[PDB]
Amino acid sequence: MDSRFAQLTGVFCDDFTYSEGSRRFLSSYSTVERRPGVPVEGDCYDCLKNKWIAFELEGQPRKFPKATVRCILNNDATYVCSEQEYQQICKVQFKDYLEIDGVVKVGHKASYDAELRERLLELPHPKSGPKPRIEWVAPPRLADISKETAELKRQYGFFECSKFLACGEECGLDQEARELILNEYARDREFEFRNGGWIQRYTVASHKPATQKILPLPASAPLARELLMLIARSTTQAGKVLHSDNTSILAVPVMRDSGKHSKRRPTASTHHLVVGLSKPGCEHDFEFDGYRAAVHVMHLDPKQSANIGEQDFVSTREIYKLDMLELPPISRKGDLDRASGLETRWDVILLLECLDSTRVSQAVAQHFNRHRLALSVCKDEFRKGYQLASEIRGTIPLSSLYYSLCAVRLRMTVHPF
Amino acid sequence: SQFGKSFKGRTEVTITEYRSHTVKDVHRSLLTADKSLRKSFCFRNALNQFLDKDLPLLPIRPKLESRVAVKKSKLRSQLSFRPGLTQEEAIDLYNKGYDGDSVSGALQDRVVNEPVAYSSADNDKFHRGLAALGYTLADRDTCESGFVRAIPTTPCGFICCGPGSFKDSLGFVIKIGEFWHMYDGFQHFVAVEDAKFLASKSPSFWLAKRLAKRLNLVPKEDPSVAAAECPCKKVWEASFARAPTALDPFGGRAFCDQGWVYHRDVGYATANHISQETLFQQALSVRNLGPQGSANVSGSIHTALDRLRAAYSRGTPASRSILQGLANLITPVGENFECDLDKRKLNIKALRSPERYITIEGLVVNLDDVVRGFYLDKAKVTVLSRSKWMGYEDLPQKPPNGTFYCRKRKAMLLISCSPGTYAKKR
Amino acid sequence: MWAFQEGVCKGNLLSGPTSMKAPDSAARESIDRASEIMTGKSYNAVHTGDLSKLPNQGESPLRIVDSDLYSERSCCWVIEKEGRVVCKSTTLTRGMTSLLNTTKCSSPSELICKVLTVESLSEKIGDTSVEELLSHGRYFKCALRDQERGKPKSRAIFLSHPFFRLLSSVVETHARSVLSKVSAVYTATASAEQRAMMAAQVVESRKHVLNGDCTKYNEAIDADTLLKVWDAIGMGSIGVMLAYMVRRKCVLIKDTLVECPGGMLMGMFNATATLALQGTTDRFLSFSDDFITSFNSPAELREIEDLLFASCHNLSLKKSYISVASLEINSCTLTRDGDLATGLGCTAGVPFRGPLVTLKQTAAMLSGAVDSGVMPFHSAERLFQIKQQECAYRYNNPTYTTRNEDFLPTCLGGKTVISFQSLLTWDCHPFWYQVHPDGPDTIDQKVLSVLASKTRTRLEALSDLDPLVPHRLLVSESDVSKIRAARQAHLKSLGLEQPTNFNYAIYKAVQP
RNA sequence: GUGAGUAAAUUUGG
RNA sequence: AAAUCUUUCUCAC
Ligand SMILES: [Zn+2]
Ligand SMILES: [Zn+2]
Ligand SMILES: [Zn+2]
Repeated sequence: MDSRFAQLTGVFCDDFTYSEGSRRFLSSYSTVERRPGVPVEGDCYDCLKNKWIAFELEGQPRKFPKATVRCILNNDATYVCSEQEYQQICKVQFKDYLEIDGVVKVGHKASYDAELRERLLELPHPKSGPKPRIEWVAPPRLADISKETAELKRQYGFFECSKFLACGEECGLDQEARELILNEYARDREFEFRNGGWIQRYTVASHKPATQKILPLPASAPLARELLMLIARSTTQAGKVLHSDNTSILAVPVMRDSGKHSKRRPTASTHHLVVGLSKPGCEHDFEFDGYRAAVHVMHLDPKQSANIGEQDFVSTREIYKLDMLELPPISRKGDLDRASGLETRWDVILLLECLDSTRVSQAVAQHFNRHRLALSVCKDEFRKGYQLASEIRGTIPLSSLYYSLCAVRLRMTVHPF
Repeated sequence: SQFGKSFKGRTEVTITEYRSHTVKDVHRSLLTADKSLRKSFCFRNALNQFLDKDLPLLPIRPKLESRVAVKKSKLRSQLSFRPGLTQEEAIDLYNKGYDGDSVSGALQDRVVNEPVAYSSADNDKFHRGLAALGYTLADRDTCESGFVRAIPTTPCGFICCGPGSFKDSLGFVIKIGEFWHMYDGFQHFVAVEDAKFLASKSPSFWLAKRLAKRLNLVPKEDPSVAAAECPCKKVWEASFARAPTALDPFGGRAFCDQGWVYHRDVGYATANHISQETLFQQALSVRNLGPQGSANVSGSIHTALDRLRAAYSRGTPASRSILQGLANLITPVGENFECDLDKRKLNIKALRSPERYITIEGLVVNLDDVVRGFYLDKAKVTVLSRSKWMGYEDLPQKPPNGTFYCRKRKAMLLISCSPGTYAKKR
Repeated sequence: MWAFQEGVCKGNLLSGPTSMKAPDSAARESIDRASEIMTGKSYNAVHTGDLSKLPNQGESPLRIVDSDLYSERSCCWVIEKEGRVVCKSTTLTRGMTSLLNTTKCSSPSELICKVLTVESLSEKIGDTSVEELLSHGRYFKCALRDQERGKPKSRAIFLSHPFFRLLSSVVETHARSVLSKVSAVYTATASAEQRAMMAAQVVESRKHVLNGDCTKYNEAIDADTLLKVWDAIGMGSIGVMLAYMVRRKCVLIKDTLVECPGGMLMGMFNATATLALQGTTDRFLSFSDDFITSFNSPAELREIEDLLFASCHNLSLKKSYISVASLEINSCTLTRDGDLATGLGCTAGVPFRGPLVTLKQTAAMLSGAVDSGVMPFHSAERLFQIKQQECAYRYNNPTYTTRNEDFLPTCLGGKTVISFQSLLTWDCHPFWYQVHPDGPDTIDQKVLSVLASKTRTRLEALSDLDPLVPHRLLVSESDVSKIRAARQAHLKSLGLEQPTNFNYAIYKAVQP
């Protein structure tokens, strides 16, 4: 069955009728004339004689059952067929010469081929370029990772507090106190109040990035699951304080202040300012009615909020724990400290990975996996795989990268491979 | 008048385009899955409806119970072959008022590859996620079990479980002249391929269905099909040797040139026909039995046959027999393929390359090494390091494939193409 | 935590990065890198290998797979209203339909035959010419792809004209065929694990393994290299037209058209780019920018480097390395004896996306893990129980369920914490069948699909077609109406309403 | 550019 | 105001 004969077949079946009304010849290429549920065995089917008819050119056999009647279209204008009636029908129907278009090959050369080749010749071509010189050396040592971490620390430094990371621990306030503090902080920030919800209004932007510094690690993250669940809930429940068993947050839509006619409800692209509470003792302290708490904010877009809120802290922790070596105690700045370090800080690191929507820790992990499997690497280039600071921007991703590098260094220190 | 708008300027369009234009548009909701499920309590209402209406109507599936002992092994690609509806079945279902699209969707045979590192004694296939525990696809008659086993435990005096003649439950399909004779014991039928159909008097015959599946042809009814000679009775009453080999993916075992034995109950192979330890035994079994179409080859079959022919031009008789067996293994039955490596034209291009590799069912074989006598006579050793590696066993006297530590040379060795892994004369 | 894993670990447990950034910056960076490479200062985009041994496919009939030309994925449609070129993002189906409408043609095969048959570039093929087709096919639109683990900066992808896609389909199909015919070990259609296993077998005879990656793969494959390969395999005028459009490609960024004469834009010609290397030597098991070659001595390593350079396969010095105890390709790592490297490997976590769909996805992931040697079965059982507990914490509120029957999951109000082994071996209440990886779709999936669907003027339906009718046949409005009427009449003669839904699994279950 | 209002994400997750 | 060309709702002339 070839579509090249389709039209030809249509000419063969030309208002031919049998049984006083019923169409005689049914074309296999016609979707209406086809008989449903009947496999095709020729170009067309004759119902009067119950026979399959196939059209062929001279010396060009077609793969049809031998029982199918072949109408040979001779090179000279002439039609031969074993059945006389079909031969006569071919003679009368094919009065106008119906030349079957030949088969086009993939290597067909069009008439415009030379012109297009000349056009390509006239267009620019690349230059050869230099052949790189590759030196294969041992993978980076602990000193290189320490140097990378030290360079990051020198470049960016540290914040005084953990900011939103501190929200992974309890703020030491009851639900009513937490709600009061969040609402009064929103009021003190001059957030607009409308329809029982808080909105943050903005007019102009400096069009420059926010300050970037490394976050010191809190002691632990007991509320990681609660915090992630609250962030997940805040995706659509924004403007009002959301409560969990042990903590609460406030997601405030960030919308432009056009003037009298300004946006009043969030849309798909509206960003959120997530406000959380932690224990006081930093510059973000807020006091109201004797209740004190550090209020820390985080600016997210809808995709970031969804990605953060969809993560499973407990399952990831267990899966990592399945085949984990002993985790050493570490200090506030991710340094090995047996005397006063805390192992629970590792959980905090995991929480940070959940908060980091850029997941630069994944890139660090892939490069470290290559490092551990490698016998030789390119000189001065493999080391230039942990320098991912230029790929990210923000306090959270920068801290995540720094603590991923710290984890690599700690692994190279306490469990050499 | 949507036709004149969607396809303005054209009166006719293909069914593909029309169907693609009638696909219901789906919008990517920005909300999370949780919020979408909460919206209007849609998931709550769906759960209520399911528990009240749909759940009682769900048929109860049988519980998997058959297990075999397994051991950890190399990572392998387990192939699960789920067959599609036959053309006759699909036609009947469509004529009965079933959805045409759904019937069309199930018309294609499907093969799925899944990585597993677990092997049983009989190279059984395992259910999804239960390879470690040993749950097998196969379900436990003694003759039915012995037919599918390479080495039957108890011979029964018939071809199914050892050398012997044909039993009532066994049928065979053979090729004589330009006809396919199918003999079951009660009925005898003859089939021929016209263009793309297998025309036979009784296409519904089970042996006819098996033959159509093997040849990859659409069954068809043709009362005007007859053959001159028919030794099927003598073949039925004669005894043939039973080669030790698992059933081919089609569920049959070869017994003569272009002849296959089928068991009525054993539908499809439930165990890996081709494996690292059995590849060359399978190749030797079908040395001169013609094309089998039992092993899939990565890439082009024509290129694989060219490489096999090139390796065939130089080699000892044993290597030639092995190469012919491989060619028969990879060549489909009844198609225009010159699998015989004695009349196939030698391709000068194939000799240009230094190494001749063929990938049969995920097994990469260097035919040059086969010619030199590696997979059967002597193993190949490559030194990886001069330092001992932790967790690696010492080198055995006749090592199989794998990484070992040799204290004689105090080095880490990687053994490949080991006769202890491919020949395994035991 | 990934740093302290005893075995290999890619750190895939968390989801991939997300970004709402516009794609202008990434596309601009890619175009700048391509322009830099064109100057021949950083990498090599001049192919000097010998492809004269590739078989010529020029005599093969010109066949086009219509299905690949229609889809809901995005594409760029170009319009010339008042001398200005306007590029719009539409669906591939709509773009192809518009192309076929402008050039009156029943099917894409007819269109390509007409294009190849005209005697002049200015000859009309309807409301257009080959010259206009080539002019419009060089315009691309930019977009962003995210959720790729290990890529904090989301990558830039490009939507092409329907004509460009039409020619690309043919050239790529024939390149894949030539790869299957010429490649030492065919891998274009294999998965990551199959490629890794084949590579482990292949590199078993050499001491050292080069786990290599290519950098700037898309920006280094020049139109000249593509034309070289296509001429070697005999694509005739189709290859010339495609190379011409590639060389003159322009990308619409924001509101400005930027010329990118250097390299290609994305992995459009993956098979052709792979053939650019495979056609010069048989020493590499590779597809696209990933190869697993092996060597025995430093001279062989230098030879490998020269072969890579000559084929515009610039080695990535950042990520490529040499190993002796393992081999990694397509992120799959194996020992030299074929075993899967111990550790979590590429195991990925399951995010919360529904009470039951989450459990089903976790079951599928754990089944994959236990089928390999990633973890023992008891670990999978414990992890499944933990996941059930987490789902109970998350989804056990009135907004998701109001039931209390015991057989339900604890996350839907029940008291049943199913065992992984019991679930896998169909040893559970039927309500749990949907949770089986091979079971039916869960309630969550159906609800989400219904929500997605439920959101002008519809063409008359062409469903419930005879399964034997080829989809390449032509139908008009009258034919569609007649087919629908005939099928409805046949159904009525059976005393049937709209056709009964057919489920292959249910039908097979009833078969015995 | 002017004016006007406030279908969509809050209903409903501890 | 912040992870800073993103936080850009609708209708009418
Ligand atoms: Zn603070
Ligand atoms: Zn028996
Ligand atoms: Zn006979």
